[PDB]
Amino acid sequence: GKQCFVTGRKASTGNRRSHALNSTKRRWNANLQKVRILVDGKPKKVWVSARALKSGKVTRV
Amino acid sequence: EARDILKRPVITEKSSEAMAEDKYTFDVDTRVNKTQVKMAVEEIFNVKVASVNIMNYKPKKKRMGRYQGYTNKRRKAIVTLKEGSIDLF
Amino acid sequence: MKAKEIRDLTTSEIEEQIKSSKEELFNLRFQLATGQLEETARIRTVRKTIARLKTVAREREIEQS
Amino acid sequence: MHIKKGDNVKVIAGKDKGKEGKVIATLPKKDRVVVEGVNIMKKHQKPTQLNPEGGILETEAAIHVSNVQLLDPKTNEPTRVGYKFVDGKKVRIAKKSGEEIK
RNA sequence: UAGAUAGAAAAUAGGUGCCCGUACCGCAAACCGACACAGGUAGUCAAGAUGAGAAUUCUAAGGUGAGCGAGCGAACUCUCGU
RNA sequence: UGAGUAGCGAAAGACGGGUGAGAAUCCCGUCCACCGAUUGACUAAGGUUUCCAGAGGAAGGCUCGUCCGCUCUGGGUUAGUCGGGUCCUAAGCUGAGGCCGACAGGCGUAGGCGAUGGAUAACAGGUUGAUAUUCCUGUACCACCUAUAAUCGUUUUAAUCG
RNA sequence: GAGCUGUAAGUAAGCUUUGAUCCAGAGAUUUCCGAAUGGGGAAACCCAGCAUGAGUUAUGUCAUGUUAUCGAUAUGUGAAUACAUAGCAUAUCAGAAGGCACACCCGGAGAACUGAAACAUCUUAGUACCCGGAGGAAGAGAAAGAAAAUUCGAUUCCCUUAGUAGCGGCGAGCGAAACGGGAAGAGCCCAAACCAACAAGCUUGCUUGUUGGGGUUGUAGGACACUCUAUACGGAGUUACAAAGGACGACAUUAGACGAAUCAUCUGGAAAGAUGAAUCAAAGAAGGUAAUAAUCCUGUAGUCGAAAAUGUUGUCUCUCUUGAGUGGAUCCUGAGUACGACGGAGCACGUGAAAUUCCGUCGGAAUCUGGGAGGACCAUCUCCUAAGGCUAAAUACUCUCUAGUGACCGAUAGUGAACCAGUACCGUGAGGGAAAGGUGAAAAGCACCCCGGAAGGGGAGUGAAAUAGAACCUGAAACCGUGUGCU
Ligand SMILES: [Mg+2]
Ligand SMILES: [Mg+2]
Ligand SMILES: [Mg+2]
Ligand SMILES: [Mg+2]
Ligand SMILES: [Mg+2]
Ligand SMILES: [Mg+2]
Ligand SMILES: [Mg+2]
Ligand SMILES: [Mg+2]
Ligand SMILES: [Mg+2]
Ligand SMILES: [Mg+2]
Ligand SMILES: [Mg+2]
Ligand SMILES: [Mg+2]
Ligand SMILES: [Mg+2]
Ligand SMILES: [Mg+2]
Ligand SMILES: [Mg+2]
Ligand SMILES: [Mg+2]
Ligand SMILES: [Mg+2]
Ligand SMILES: [Mg+2]
Ligand SMILES: [Mg+2]
Ligand SMILES: [Mg+2]
Ligand SMILES: [Mg+2]
Ligand SMILES: [Mg+2]
Ligand SMILES: [Mg+2]
Ligand SMILES: [Mg+2]
Ligand SMILES: [Mg+2]
Ligand SMILES: [Mg+2]
Repeated sequence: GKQCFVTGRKASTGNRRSHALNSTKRRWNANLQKVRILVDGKPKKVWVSARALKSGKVTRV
Repeated sequence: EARDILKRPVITEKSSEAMAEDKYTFDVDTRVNKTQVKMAVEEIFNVKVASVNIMNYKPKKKRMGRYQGYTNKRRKAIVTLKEGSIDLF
Repeated sequence: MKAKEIRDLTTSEIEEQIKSSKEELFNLRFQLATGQLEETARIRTVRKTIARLKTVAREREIEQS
Repeated sequence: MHIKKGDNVKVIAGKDKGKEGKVIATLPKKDRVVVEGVNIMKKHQKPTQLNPEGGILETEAAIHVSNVQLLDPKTNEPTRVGYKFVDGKKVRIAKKSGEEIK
């Protein structure tokens, strides 16, 4: 139950493929980084994707 | 609730013997405590109760034809009277 | 006692009748237990009257509310 | 059932065909009626039974309602029954004469 | 002790004290083994003679005669004595 | 069919007297035999009325059956003190928030639950066909309540609760 | 509208024309467990607090109400730590929970046996299973569409296009779509520019945040400027497009009512059959009645009926609401988005020349002289206008109700179950899971006698029949007996 707080970016399922095209299930995880940001006007440490943090869109306090 | 507490009198050989000793047997509501029974007897029959002895009887298997079932669970109370008497009949 | 007669009775009168009816029923049950009751139909007659008495009482309380 | 207790009905079917009698009893659930002197049965009765006397007992047995027809009052002929509402009350009417059966 | 508050009671007298279980089997014909089944089932008590002894043999207290029998007394098989 | 064959599941019975339509098999009696660290007496599990009395003999009972743990009818289990609860906690279980995890959910803190252990006040005799430290008789104990109380105290308190 | 107290007989006591029983609408009561919610617990039990009341001299005892968690909204207190933020306490809430229809829908996660005559790509299959969320349907939906005509104009569904075009260890196999023909149809609201008000930063510059207005697009639309039109005249509506109500009527559903017309004889236990003579039909559906009945009964065709509740629907009421042009200066028209790289997935399309579309990671536009698409890509042309939402119908399915239907079963069939069956029985449990219908028209169910302890039988009687006597219609065969002609 881990997702980006701001965007809801989350892990997705797909395949890991060999050269022989053998298929095994794998996951792609979001680059979630625990950061202190204001939630409900109060600082809170939350998991946020690096993409969301990029361009200083999310303020860290 | 006194009328609700005491369902009926018990008439049997053992019960009759107890009646000679001023002990009266009544089938009672399955959920009632002995204190409730004592107060109920005192209100209904206007007698003084020395003591109440109580016991539970399990449901008993009974068969009619091909149909198998149980009798009702019973709570039986024996009431010793310090004063007065109860005329069951 | 039919509901019409019960309706004529005051709330207190119904309450008194409920007490009186319950005592009568209790007596009948003890009589049946001792094998002294032949008129067994009386038991049911008393029961239905008590049910009627309670119904009229409830109807009044709902009307008040 | 159109036929009622105390009615005088001809027996139109069975061994007692052509016999007329009063309806002693009606059994609605069974759709059967008892008619006097009709469908007599000889029943073996034990003297050992509560009745002190015992032996074969002859009594009327129930007959199906379809086997009996009401007799017209005027002509005394078996008739089908009809109902007409008079003064807000439904009345049994003989089809043959149009008279009120009862 | 921190706290709490005018009352505390040696005695005496009187009174109050609920629910559940309680039958019966339980080294067994009633439990676990499809059986009124030579198997299995924790703990307690456990006399006398003998003896180191809860062994051994015979008895006590108490319980039991075992849910097919009657004959005959071959082979053979089993258990046993010489 | 095999076939009236194999089997009828560890063992000591005998006779007399009853009962009955019927008796090796039921009841009673005498004698005999068997166990006796036990085939005896309790008791926890477990079972769940199988317990007692009267009645019955279809089926069940490895035969029989008048008999039965079977069938029918009606009965029988009594607690302030015994075991458990209204006390305690172990392993374990659960678990507000909390931590973690595609979902479902996992983990875990405080706190709970949980005897196989700790605490905890009644004994002897008598009594029924069937219950007894439960009923009764006698003699007790424990907790609480009400009243009257020798005495003691009477607001930094010195009686008292803690 | 006369009987009635279920199956279920019987006995007893009763009830009912002063309208029982019974049937339909509405209401009352509705123990305990169970999400189970005061706490606990081995479901259906045990143990409490608080408030009020009953009882007691008082204690014990009892009754009623209330007391879970989480969320939301308030209110009050408030740590480390100044401020105040945890936190904590209280109040309120038809807030949530849990169940199910073994169906249909959308989504998460996702096999294998199998096929490929082996097998790994591939296939089985995004199937089964599991999990979440539903709804009465869901999903989809008003073109950054399909195309290439004299274009069309949301979506969904059916036919067809086609086993085509394609995909594919180019193996096994997988497999479209546009067009055309039909069902059904409906369109809308925001974001932004800009204006007004309020608040903060106090240039008290005018920049922010909130509210209201305005505005909604490709024929580019809108702001903006200007000119007409209008204060609900009209128009629209609770199915989107804003959102609650009221009155009256109609229809329907949930009990019912009336409803045509046959007699005689023969056989027989009995007539509905046979025979003869009639009758009705908006009714000759069907079932029952002592054998096969349009006319005996229950019905059928047709016609009528609702105190009450519910549903549908119409008309008022109610509510809401201006609608069009011209202009090209300026402004606005959805950004960590589109898009790209890498790694996956989805597209009939297996990475391929791979468009179109999604996810993770990283990088990362333009702005109407803009942007997207037409299967790599570029140019030209053409068609659209993404990165915000809503939206009925046509479509799917059936636990259920009402009315029906079958060249469907007829007791080893048909449901596992015609019957007290998810029972008996089996298993620690999940779970597995039977057998078993028929007296007669009517119970008239064998009075009585005889043998026997009983069972059972022989008579007698009932009945058309007992060779219909109780798992009692018929009664085959295996199999078991008794007697007998020949041997
Ligand atoms: Mg005992
Ligand atoms: Mg051992
Ligand atoms: Mg042989
Ligand atoms: Mg031999
Ligand atoms: Mg032998
Ligand atoms: Mg033996
Ligand atoms: Mg020894
Ligand atoms: Mg016995
Ligand atoms: Mg025998
Ligand atoms: Mg845990
Ligand atoms: Mg939690
Ligand atoms: Mg213990
Ligand atoms: Mg005993
Ligand atoms: Mg509870
Ligand atoms: Mg293969
Ligand atoms: Mg193969
Ligand atoms: Mg939808
Ligand atoms: Mg609306
Ligand atoms: Mg008719
Ligand atoms: Mg005729
Ligand atoms: Mg790629
Ligand atoms: Mg092209
Ligand atoms: Mg057939
Ligand atoms: Mg058959
Ligand atoms: Mg079947
Ligand atoms: Mg079957």
